[PDB]
Amino acid sequence: ASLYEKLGGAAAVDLAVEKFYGKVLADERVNRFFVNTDMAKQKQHQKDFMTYAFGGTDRFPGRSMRAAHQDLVENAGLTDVHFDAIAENLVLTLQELNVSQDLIDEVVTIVGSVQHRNDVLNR
Ligand code: HEB
Repeated sequence: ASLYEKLGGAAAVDLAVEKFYGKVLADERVNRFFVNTDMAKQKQHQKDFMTYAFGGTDRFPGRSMRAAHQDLVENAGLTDVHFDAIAENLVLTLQELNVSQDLIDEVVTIVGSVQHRNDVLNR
């Protein structure tokens, strides 16, 4: 049930991620947050993020997730419209790989979790 088991190829991950990353770069809006973090650790984010999309609940007992994201709401004025932004980009990513909509619809559900979202706003 590992990521590799889903794609069945390592490189597939390099490109899959590279595609998203390249897109996240164009959006200088969300980049405002990646100002403190370096470009090195940044990529790692798009990796663990693009993973949780496929329901990679391997290990995510929150707790730290909140605090980690909390440091943001402290300095950066994070909001909801922000989550919908990065979330959309992902949708356009799967559209480039020529993937049916029905399949892309389920993906939205996974990330459409109310909890994960509530964690961002920290409440
Ligand atoms: C929603 C799918 C989502 C998840 C699951 C997620 C997960 C992480 C994890 C595991 C880290 C690493 C924490 C650590 O290693 O200590 C992480 C770091 C950061 N994240 Fe996110 N994140 C999710 C969603 C978002 C959204 C939306 C963000 C805002 C654009 C966002 C930001 C960040 C940032 C800035 C970091 C780096 C924190 C740091 O330690 O420097 N994440 N995220």
